[PDB]
Order: sequence, then C-alpha cells, then structure tokens
Amino acid sequence: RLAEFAAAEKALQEQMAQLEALKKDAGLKREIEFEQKLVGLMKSYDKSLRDIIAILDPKL
Amino acid sequence: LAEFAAAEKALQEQMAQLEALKKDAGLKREIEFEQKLVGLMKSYDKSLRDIIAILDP
Repeated sequence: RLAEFAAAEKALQEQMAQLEALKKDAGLKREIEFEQKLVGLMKSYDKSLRDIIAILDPKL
Repeated sequence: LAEFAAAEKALQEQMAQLEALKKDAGLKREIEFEQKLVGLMKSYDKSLRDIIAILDP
C-alpha cells in the first residue's frame, strides 16, 4: 500500500528525466542561435573577436 | 578659369560636409554594433567568456 507511493515517485522521477531532455534541446537551440546571431553581427559590422574584447573589456 | 574656381569651391564645401557626415556615421556604426552586441548577450545570458569560448575554443 506504500510501494504505490514508491511507484508514483518513480513515474515522476521519469517525467523529470524527460523534462531535462527537453530542457537540454532548448538550451542547445539557444546556444546555436546566439552563435549564429553573433557571427552574423560580426560579419555585418566587420568585427573580430579582438574587437569584441577591445570593446567590452580591453584588459580582461 | 575663375568659373572653375567657383565650381571647385562648391565641390570642396560638399566634400567637407560628407567628411563630417561620414565621421558621424563611423561613430554611430560603432555604437550600434556595441548596443546590438550587448543586447544579444543579454537576450541569451552570455558573457565575454562565452564569446571567447565560442570563437576561440
């Protein structure tokens, strides 16, 4: 009568697993759009990585 | 010839004006880049670290 709370708890632990799979796919999606969006801005303004560092933080 | 000095001088006046507009345009282009860059880094919660890592791994 308790190994029915124990099993419910396993079903949730599984849905938690699927959420994290989904979460990681979104994360990855967002990483690739940043990467593309970054590179495309750098291309349009003719900016290098050194330029970016120069702009945001010359001495790090 | 002093007709070509009137035309010459109006051409200079305009080159001056363009040189001025082009300085402004460089400044503004630089600001746009930086504002866009920072906007995108905020949208995606990215830092300079992350950028260095993506472009120079």
